[PDB]
Amino acid sequence: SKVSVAPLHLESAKEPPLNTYKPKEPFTATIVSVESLVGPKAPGETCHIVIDHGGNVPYWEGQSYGVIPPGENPKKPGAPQNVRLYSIASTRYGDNFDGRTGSLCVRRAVYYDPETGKEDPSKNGVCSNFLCNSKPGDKIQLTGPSGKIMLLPEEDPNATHIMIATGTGVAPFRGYLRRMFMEDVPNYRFGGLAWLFLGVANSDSLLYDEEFTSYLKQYPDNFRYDKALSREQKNRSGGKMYVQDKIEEYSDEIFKLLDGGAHIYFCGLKGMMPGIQDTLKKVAERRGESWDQKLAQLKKNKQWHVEVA
Ligand SMILES: Cc1cc2nc3c(=O)[nH]c(=O)nc-3n(C[C@H](O)[C@H](O)[C@H](O)COP(=O)(O)OP(=O)(O)OC[C@H]3O[C@@H](n4cnc5c(N)ncnc54)[C@H](O)[C@@H]3O)c2cc1C
Ligand SMILES: NC(=O)c1cccnc1
Ligand SMILES: [Mg+2]
Repeated sequence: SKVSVAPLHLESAKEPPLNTYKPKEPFTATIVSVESLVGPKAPGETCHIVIDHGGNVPYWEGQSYGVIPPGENPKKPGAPQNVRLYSIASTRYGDNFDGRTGSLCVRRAVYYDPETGKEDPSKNGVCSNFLCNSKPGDKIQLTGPSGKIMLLPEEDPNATHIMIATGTGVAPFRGYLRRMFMEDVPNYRFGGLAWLFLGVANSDSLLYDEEFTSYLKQYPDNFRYDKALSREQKNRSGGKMYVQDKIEEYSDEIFKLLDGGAHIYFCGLKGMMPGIQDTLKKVAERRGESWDQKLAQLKKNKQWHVEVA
Protein backbone atom coordinates (compact mmCIF):
# COMPACT_ATOMS: atom_id res chain seq x y z
CA SER A 1 0.00 0.00 0.00
CA LYS A 2 2.28 2.76 1.28
CA VAL A 3 5.92 2.72 0.14
CA SER A 4 8.54 1.54 2.64
CA VAL A 5 10.99 4.33 3.43
CA ALA A 6 14.23 4.12 5.35
CA PRO A 7 15.88 4.95 7.67
CA LEU A 8 13.10 5.66 10.13
CA HIS A 9 15.62 7.32 12.49
CA LEU A 10 15.02 10.41 10.34
CA GLU A 11 11.80 10.90 12.38
CA SER A 12 13.68 11.17 15.67
CA ALA A 13 15.10 14.71 15.51
CA LYS A 14 12.92 17.13 17.46
CA GLU A 15 13.94 20.20 15.42
CA PRO A 16 14.63 20.70 11.73
CA PRO A 17 18.28 20.96 10.68
CA LEU A 18 19.46 24.49 9.90
CA ASN A 19 22.73 25.66 8.29
CA THR A 20 24.45 22.26 8.59
CA TYR A 21 26.69 23.42 5.75
CA LYS A 22 27.64 27.03 5.22
CA PRO A 23 28.82 28.82 2.07
CA LYS A 24 32.52 28.91 2.91
CA GLU A 25 32.61 25.09 3.34
CA PRO A 26 29.70 23.61 1.38
CA PHE A 27 28.90 19.94 1.04
CA THR A 28 30.09 18.54 -2.32
CA ALA A 29 27.11 16.52 -3.49
CA THR A 30 26.73 14.42 -6.63
CA ILE A 31 24.00 14.61 -9.26
CA VAL A 32 21.97 11.42 -9.74
CA SER A 33 19.62 12.56 -12.49
CA VAL A 34 18.28 15.60 -14.35
CA GLU A 35 15.15 15.56 -16.49
CA SER A 36 12.78 18.07 -17.97
CA LEU A 37 9.32 18.05 -16.39
CA VAL A 38 7.58 19.88 -19.21
CA GLY A 39 6.52 19.53 -22.79
CA PRO A 40 7.34 21.43 -25.98
CA LYS A 41 4.68 24.11 -25.56
CA ALA A 42 5.91 25.21 -22.14
CA PRO A 43 7.26 28.80 -22.12
CA GLY A 44 10.52 27.61 -20.58
CA GLU A 45 12.15 24.50 -19.22
CA THR A 46 11.59 23.37 -15.65
CA CYS A 47 13.74 20.42 -14.63
CA HIS A 48 13.75 17.83 -11.84
CA ILE A 49 17.19 17.37 -10.27
CA VAL A 50 18.02 14.48 -7.92
CA ILE A 51 21.02 15.08 -5.68
CA ASP A 52 22.93 12.47 -3.67
CA HIS A 53 23.86 14.14 -0.36
CA GLY A 54 24.91 10.84 1.16
CA GLY A 55 22.79 11.35 4.23
CA ASN A 56 25.05 14.26 5.17
CA VAL A 57 22.49 17.03 4.53
CA PRO A 58 19.14 15.85 5.93
CA TYR A 59 16.18 18.24 5.95
CA TRP A 60 12.52 18.40 6.79
CA GLU A 61 9.75 18.82 4.27
CA GLY A 62 9.29 22.46 3.26
CA GLN A 63 12.91 23.52 3.70
CA SER A 64 15.32 24.88 1.08
CA TYR A 65 18.77 23.86 -0.10
CA GLY A 66 21.36 26.40 -1.14
CA VAL A 67 23.46 25.86 -4.26
CA ILE A 68 26.64 27.79 -5.04
CA PRO A 69 27.12 27.77 -8.84
CA PRO A 70 30.66 27.65 -10.19
CA GLY A 71 32.74 30.65 -11.14
CA GLU A 72 33.83 33.82 -9.47
CA ASN A 73 31.45 36.36 -7.99
CA PRO A 74 31.16 39.05 -10.70
CA LYS A 75 30.81 41.78 -8.07
CA LYS A 76 33.36 40.38 -5.59
CA PRO A 77 36.53 39.35 -7.45
CA GLY A 78 38.22 36.32 -5.96
CA ALA A 79 35.05 35.34 -4.09
CA PRO A 80 32.68 32.41 -4.74
CA GLN A 81 29.25 32.98 -6.21
CA ASN A 82 26.32 33.89 -3.99
CA VAL A 83 24.07 31.09 -2.79
CA ARG A 84 20.82 30.51 -4.64
CA LEU A 85 17.99 28.91 -2.66
CA TYR A 86 15.78 26.13 -4.03
CA SER A 87 12.70 24.70 -2.33
CA ILE A 88 13.23 20.99 -1.77
CA ALA A 89 10.68 19.01 -3.79
CA SER A 90 11.33 15.67 -2.08
CA THR A 91 10.46 14.20 1.28
CA ARG A 92 13.19 13.76 3.87
CA TYR A 93 13.52 10.18 2.52
CA GLY A 94 13.91 11.42 -1.07
CA ASP A 95 12.93 9.94 -4.41
CA ASN A 96 14.92 6.73 -3.75
CA PHE A 97 13.17 6.19 -0.39
CA ASP A 98 16.54 5.84 1.36
CA GLY A 99 17.32 9.15 3.07
CA ARG A 100 20.35 9.80 0.82
CA THR A 101 18.98 12.06 -1.92
CA GLY A 102 16.95 15.22 -2.26
CA SER A 103 15.34 16.78 -5.29
CA LEU A 104 14.96 20.28 -6.74
CA CYS A 105 12.35 21.69 -9.13
CA VAL A 106 14.18 24.37 -11.11
CA ARG A 107 12.90 26.83 -13.71
CA ARG A 108 15.51 27.91 -16.27
CA ALA A 109 15.85 31.68 -16.15
CA VAL A 110 16.55 32.72 -19.77
CA TYR A 111 16.95 36.23 -21.17
CA TYR A 112 15.22 37.36 -24.38
CA ASP A 113 15.66 40.79 -25.92
CA PRO A 114 12.16 42.27 -25.47
CA GLU A 115 12.10 43.38 -29.13
CA THR A 116 14.05 40.87 -31.21
CA GLY A 117 13.71 37.78 -29.00
CA LYS A 118 17.50 37.35 -29.32
CA GLU A 119 19.48 35.56 -26.56
CA ASP A 120 22.72 36.33 -24.65
CA PRO A 121 24.55 33.71 -22.52
CA SER A 122 25.86 36.40 -20.17
CA LYS A 123 22.29 37.40 -19.17
CA ASN A 124 20.74 33.97 -18.51
CA GLY A 125 20.30 32.97 -14.88
CA VAL A 126 23.50 31.36 -13.65
CA CYS A 127 22.42 28.84 -11.06
CA SER A 128 19.17 27.68 -12.69
CA ASN A 129 20.85 26.87 -16.00
CA PHE A 130 23.80 25.29 -14.17
CA LEU A 131 21.38 22.92 -12.44
CA CYS A 132 19.23 22.06 -15.50
CA ASN A 133 22.43 21.60 -17.55
CA SER A 134 23.80 19.12 -14.99
CA LYS A 135 24.35 15.43 -15.72
CA PRO A 136 24.80 12.30 -13.59
CA GLY A 137 28.10 12.36 -11.74
CA ASP A 138 28.43 16.17 -11.79
CA LYS A 139 29.42 17.79 -8.49
CA ILE A 140 27.22 20.36 -6.72
CA GLN A 141 28.19 22.68 -3.85
CA LEU A 142 25.27 22.36 -1.39
CA THR A 143 24.52 24.55 1.62
CA GLY A 144 21.87 24.60 4.27
CA PRO A 145 19.25 23.36 4.68
CA SER A 146 17.42 26.54 5.69
CA GLY A 147 13.96 27.94 6.24
CA LYS A 148 11.09 27.17 8.59
CA ILE A 149 8.11 29.07 7.11
CA MET A 150 6.92 26.06 5.10
CA LEU A 151 7.45 23.34 7.69
CA LEU A 152 4.40 21.09 7.71
CA PRO A 153 2.39 21.41 10.95
CA GLU A 154 1.97 17.80 12.06
CA GLU A 155 0.53 18.31 15.58
CA ASP A 156 -2.90 17.47 14.21
CA PRO A 157 -2.70 14.53 11.74
CA ASN A 158 -6.30 15.29 10.70
CA ALA A 159 -5.68 18.96 9.88
CA THR A 160 -6.73 20.52 6.59
CA HIS A 161 -3.96 21.84 4.33
CA ILE A 162 -4.84 24.10 1.40
CA MET A 163 -1.82 24.37 -0.87
CA ILE A 164 -1.64 27.19 -3.41
CA ALA A 165 1.21 26.97 -5.93
CA THR A 166 2.37 28.58 -9.13
CA GLY A 167 5.16 27.05 -11.17
CA THR A 168 8.02 25.66 -9.16
CA GLY A 169 6.14 26.73 -6.03
CA VAL A 170 4.66 23.22 -6.16
CA ALA A 171 8.00 21.91 -4.81
CA PRO A 172 7.26 21.79 -1.05
CA PHE A 173 3.79 20.41 -1.74
CA ARG A 174 5.24 17.46 -3.65
CA GLY A 175 7.09 16.73 -0.42
CA TYR A 176 4.02 17.25 1.77
CA LEU A 177 1.82 15.01 -0.32
CA ARG A 178 4.31 12.16 -0.56
CA ARG A 179 4.62 12.22 3.24
CA MET A 180 0.82 12.39 3.66
CA PHE A 181 -0.10 9.70 1.13
CA MET A 182 2.74 7.81 -0.53
CA GLU A 183 5.30 6.89 2.15
CA ASP A 184 4.96 4.49 5.07
CA VAL A 185 5.65 6.84 7.99
CA PRO A 186 4.17 5.07 11.02
CA ASN A 187 4.34 8.11 13.31
CA TYR A 188 2.37 10.33 10.86
CA ARG A 189 -0.88 8.87 9.50
CA PHE A 190 -2.59 11.70 7.67
CA GLY A 191 -6.38 11.57 7.85
CA GLY A 192 -7.39 15.17 7.11
CA LEU A 193 -7.95 16.97 3.83
CA ALA A 194 -5.10 18.05 1.56
CA TRP A 195 -6.21 20.35 -1.28
CA LEU A 196 -3.69 21.27 -3.98
CA PHE A 197 -4.25 24.22 -6.32
CA LEU A 198 -1.66 24.67 -9.09
CA GLY A 199 -1.43 27.44 -11.68
CA VAL A 200 0.80 27.10 -14.73
CA ALA A 201 0.87 28.53 -18.23
CA ASN A 202 -0.52 25.55 -20.15
CA SER A 203 -0.98 21.79 -20.00
CA ASP A 204 2.62 21.29 -21.19
CA SER A 205 3.82 23.32 -18.17
CA LEU A 206 2.25 20.96 -15.62
CA LEU A 207 4.64 19.61 -12.97
CA TYR A 208 4.21 16.14 -11.48
CA ASP A 209 0.63 15.96 -12.77
CA GLU A 210 0.56 12.15 -12.96
CA GLU A 211 1.59 11.88 -9.29
CA PHE A 212 -1.02 14.32 -8.03
CA THR A 213 -3.75 12.82 -10.20
CA SER A 214 -2.91 9.37 -8.77
CA TYR A 215 -3.68 10.62 -5.26
CA LEU A 216 -7.23 11.39 -6.40
CA LYS A 217 -7.72 7.68 -7.06
CA GLN A 218 -5.79 6.42 -4.01
CA TYR A 219 -7.21 8.87 -1.41
CA PRO A 220 -10.48 10.20 -2.87
CA ASP A 221 -11.78 11.13 0.57
CA ASN A 222 -8.62 13.02 1.67
CA PHE A 223 -7.21 14.78 -1.42
CA ARG A 224 -8.48 17.35 -3.90
CA TYR A 225 -6.62 18.81 -6.87
CA ASP A 226 -7.48 21.78 -9.09
CA LYS A 227 -5.44 23.32 -11.89
CA ALA A 228 -5.37 26.73 -13.55
CA LEU A 229 -3.87 26.81 -17.06
CA SER A 230 -3.62 30.51 -17.70
CA ARG A 231 -2.85 30.63 -21.44
CA GLU A 232 -5.32 27.80 -22.11
CA GLN A 233 -8.31 28.89 -19.95
CA LYS A 234 -9.96 32.23 -19.05
CA ASN A 235 -11.61 33.42 -15.86
CA ARG A 236 -15.25 34.43 -15.34
CA SER A 237 -14.29 38.06 -16.22
CA GLY A 238 -12.31 37.47 -19.44
CA GLY A 239 -8.94 37.37 -17.70
CA LYS A 240 -6.50 34.54 -18.13
CA MET A 241 -7.39 31.69 -15.73
CA TYR A 242 -5.15 32.11 -12.71
CA VAL A 243 -4.95 30.14 -9.49
CA GLN A 244 -6.95 32.82 -7.63
CA ASP A 245 -9.80 32.25 -10.08
CA LYS A 246 -9.79 28.58 -9.07
CA ILE A 247 -9.89 29.54 -5.39
CA GLU A 248 -12.83 31.79 -6.27
CA GLU A 249 -14.58 28.78 -7.82
CA TYR A 250 -14.49 27.19 -4.35
CA SER A 251 -14.89 30.33 -2.26
CA ASP A 252 -17.56 29.09 0.16
CA GLU A 253 -15.83 25.74 0.75
CA ILE A 254 -12.44 27.35 1.30
CA PHE A 255 -13.70 30.12 3.60
CA LYS A 256 -15.58 27.58 5.72
CA LEU A 257 -12.45 25.39 5.92
CA LEU A 258 -10.35 28.38 7.00
CA ASP A 259 -12.91 29.28 9.68
CA GLY A 260 -12.68 25.65 10.77
CA GLY A 261 -8.91 25.93 11.28
CA ALA A 262 -7.40 24.98 7.93
CA HIS A 263 -3.82 25.86 7.06
CA ILE A 264 -3.30 27.67 3.79
CA TYR A 265 0.05 27.82 1.99
CA PHE A 266 1.36 29.96 -0.84
CA CYS A 267 4.55 29.23 -2.73
CA GLY A 268 6.06 30.36 -6.02
CA LEU A 269 6.94 33.68 -7.64
CA LYS A 270 5.97 36.70 -5.56
CA GLY A 271 4.00 38.00 -8.53
CA MET A 272 1.24 35.50 -7.69
CA MET A 273 0.21 37.24 -4.47
CA PRO A 274 -1.34 40.61 -5.51
CA GLY A 275 -4.04 38.91 -7.57
CA ILE A 276 -4.73 36.35 -4.83
CA GLN A 277 -5.14 39.16 -2.30
CA ASP A 278 -7.49 41.00 -4.69
CA THR A 279 -9.63 37.89 -5.17
CA LEU A 280 -9.80 37.15 -1.44
CA LYS A 281 -10.86 40.72 -0.65
CA LYS A 282 -13.60 40.56 -3.29
CA VAL A 283 -14.78 37.18 -2.03
CA ALA A 284 -14.82 38.40 1.56
CA GLU A 285 -16.81 41.46 0.56
CA ARG A 286 -19.45 39.40 -1.26
CA ARG A 287 -19.79 37.32 1.89
CA GLY A 288 -20.14 40.51 3.93
CA GLU A 289 -16.78 39.94 5.65
CA SER A 290 -13.61 42.04 5.90
CA TRP A 291 -10.60 40.35 4.34
CA ASP A 292 -8.30 42.53 6.48
CA GLN A 293 -10.01 41.23 9.63
CA LYS A 294 -9.88 37.69 8.33
CA LEU A 295 -6.21 37.77 7.31
CA ALA A 296 -5.18 39.29 10.64
CA GLN A 297 -7.00 36.40 12.35
CA LEU A 298 -5.41 33.76 10.12
CA LYS A 299 -1.95 35.15 10.84
CA LYS A 300 -2.63 35.39 14.57
CA ASN A 301 -3.80 31.74 14.56
CA LYS A 302 -0.73 30.63 12.52
CA GLN A 303 -2.86 29.37 9.62
CA TRP A 304 -1.22 31.57 6.97
CA HIS A 305 2.02 30.37 5.34
CA VAL A 306 3.72 32.26 2.50
CA GLU A 307 7.11 31.71 0.91
CA VAL A 308 7.51 33.54 -2.40
CA ALA A 309 10.30 35.43 -4.17
C1 LIG B 1 13.42 30.64 -0.44
C2 LIG B 1 13.53 30.57 -1.94
C3 LIG B 1 13.20 29.40 -2.58
C4 LIG B 1 13.30 29.28 -3.97
N1 LIG B 1 12.87 28.13 -4.58
C5 LIG B 1 13.02 28.00 -5.90
C6 LIG B 1 12.62 26.77 -6.63
O1 LIG B 1 12.25 25.77 -6.00
N2 LIG B 1 12.77 26.77 -7.97
C7 LIG B 1 13.23 27.80 -8.69
O2 LIG B 1 13.31 27.68 -9.95
N3 LIG B 1 13.59 28.97 -8.10
C8 LIG B 1 13.52 29.11 -6.75
N4 LIG B 1 13.90 30.30 -6.16
C9 LIG B 1 14.56 31.29 -7.04
C10 LIG B 1 16.04 30.91 -7.12
O3 LIG B 1 16.61 30.98 -5.80
C11 LIG B 1 16.87 31.80 -8.06
O4 LIG B 1 16.79 33.18 -7.68
C12 LIG B 1 16.49 31.64 -9.52
O5 LIG B 1 16.68 30.26 -9.89
C13 LIG B 1 17.40 32.49 -10.40
O6 LIG B 1 18.77 32.25 -10.07
P1 LIG B 1 19.89 32.19 -11.26
O7 LIG B 1 21.21 32.00 -10.57
O8 LIG B 1 19.49 31.22 -12.32
O9 LIG B 1 19.74 33.66 -11.87
P2 LIG B 1 20.73 34.90 -11.61
O10 LIG B 1 22.07 34.63 -12.28
O11 LIG B 1 20.73 35.21 -10.14
O12 LIG B 1 19.99 36.08 -12.41
C14 LIG B 1 18.73 36.55 -11.90
C15 LIG B 1 17.90 37.06 -13.07
O13 LIG B 1 18.50 38.18 -13.73
C16 LIG B 1 18.58 37.90 -15.13
N5 LIG B 1 19.74 38.64 -15.68
C17 LIG B 1 21.04 38.42 -15.43
N6 LIG B 1 21.82 39.32 -16.08
C18 LIG B 1 21.00 40.13 -16.76
C19 LIG B 1 21.16 41.32 -17.63
N7 LIG B 1 22.39 41.79 -17.92
N8 LIG B 1 20.06 41.88 -18.13
C20 LIG B 1 18.82 41.43 -17.85
N9 LIG B 1 18.60 40.37 -17.06
C21 LIG B 1 19.64 39.70 -16.49
C22 LIG B 1 18.65 36.39 -15.23
O14 LIG B 1 18.26 35.90 -16.52
C23 LIG B 1 17.72 35.97 -14.12
O15 LIG B 1 16.36 35.91 -14.56
C24 LIG B 1 13.78 30.44 -4.77
C25 LIG B 1 14.11 31.61 -4.10
C26 LIG B 1 14.02 31.71 -2.72
C27 LIG B 1 14.38 33.01 -2.04
N1 LIG C 1 10.05 29.12 -1.65
C1 LIG C 1 10.05 30.10 -2.55
O1 LIG C 1 10.15 31.26 -2.22
C2 LIG C 1 9.93 29.82 -4.01
C3 LIG C 1 9.59 28.57 -4.51
C4 LIG C 1 9.49 28.41 -5.88
C5 LIG C 1 9.77 29.48 -6.68
N2 LIG C 1 10.13 30.69 -6.17
C6 LIG C 1 10.21 30.89 -4.86
MG1 LIG D 1 3.40 17.29 -19.02
